Amino acid sequence: QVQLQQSGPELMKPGASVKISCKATGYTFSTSWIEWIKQRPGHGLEWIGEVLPGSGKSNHNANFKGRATFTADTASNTAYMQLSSLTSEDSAVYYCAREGSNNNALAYWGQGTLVTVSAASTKGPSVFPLAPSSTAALGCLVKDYFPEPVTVSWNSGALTSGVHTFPAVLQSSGLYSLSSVVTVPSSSLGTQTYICNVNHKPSNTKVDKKVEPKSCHHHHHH
Amino acid sequence: QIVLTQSPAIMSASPGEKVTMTCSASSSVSYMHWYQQKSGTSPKRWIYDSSRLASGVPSRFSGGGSGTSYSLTISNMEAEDAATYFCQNWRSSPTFGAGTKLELKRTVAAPSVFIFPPSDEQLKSGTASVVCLLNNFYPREAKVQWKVDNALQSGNSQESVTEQDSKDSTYSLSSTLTLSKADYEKHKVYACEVTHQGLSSPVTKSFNRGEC
Repeated sequence: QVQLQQSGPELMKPGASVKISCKATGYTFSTSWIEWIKQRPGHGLEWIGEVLPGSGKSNHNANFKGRATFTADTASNTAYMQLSSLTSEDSAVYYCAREGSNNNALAYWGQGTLVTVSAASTKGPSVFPLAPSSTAALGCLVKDYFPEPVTVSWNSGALTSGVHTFPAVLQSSGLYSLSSVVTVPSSSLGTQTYICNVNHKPSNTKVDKKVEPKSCHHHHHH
Repeated sequence: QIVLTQSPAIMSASPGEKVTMTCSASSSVSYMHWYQQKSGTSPKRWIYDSSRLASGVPSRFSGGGSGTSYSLTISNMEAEDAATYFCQNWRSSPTFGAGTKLELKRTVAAPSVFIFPPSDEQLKSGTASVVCLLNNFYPREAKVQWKVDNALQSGNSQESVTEQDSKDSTYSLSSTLTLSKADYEKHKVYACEVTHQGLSSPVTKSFNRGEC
């Protein structure tokens, strides 16, 4: 099958330049153009440009005036995009896409790369539990992190029904916070183990947190 | 420039309902592509060359049009069709439409409310976080109020909401009240009060700082 694999998320200080990769497989790397598509909250999909790998040919979206330098490497099956000088207008998700078999439509899409442009420093998240009491509900609070994004899952992927991972919220502090919660029968909260897996690559953090019933020492039993 | 204009920017349909969005060019155009997007994932290409259904797309979908107006159409809306859909043509600039957020309307669901007191480990670091979950509800709008003892709280909480679930089509909301160790331990009762169309009577959830 056809696949495009993008580089991880990034933090760059304004006026520096990011170079982001797209690894193409399952097709003749030189038959198809590689298209680069931008997306900010609010502004939806805008086209940045394209490269036909190793024919020297590449097209700049007028808007960008030489800033979006589209290169490629035909025996690495990897196309690139460098963004020349950075403002926060660049803070977006960037995609690569390959056009169709016989048709000028973006038929295959990268997974996306979040670039954040800010002078602010990287911070890993503090992960705190959200402990059930009393269909019970539990989760984790992925607090005080920067930049976006973080991933969250449960039982290393094994648990997905009733999972709600919320949008991140920017805090007064200039740091982000989000919650992931899962609902589960409370007749399992004895020895059905629950762990939220929090990965935030910009700070190279990984946290595997057990959310436990904080059943205290004041009461009685169940 | 040829400018693509999409209508209606936001719309809602019940199951079985026939829906018809519209992408209009400020000039003439010979084809229209459509891509479907659900929050936080790559747009899937959906309908290409005006009418041709991309692999894997249900046949209840159909596209068409000509020259100055092209459209997207679902013969009978279904849960999994609720998404944002962008029209797109290469002679046009900007190249893409601004999209149409198609939502699925359905029978009302009252939110389950859960409250969470700050965790032990968090407290021993500086601040506090009391989280309130309004879970699995229809529609989006809900009122949440934080009641610390007597008082009501203003300018010290934040909200976040999921997109429409694919299964049931319900939302889910979370409120975080942030108040330091000091002011956390300077108080006793922590309440979360919830209003909703499905809620005939408000729902309150609470706990006392040192209690079980």
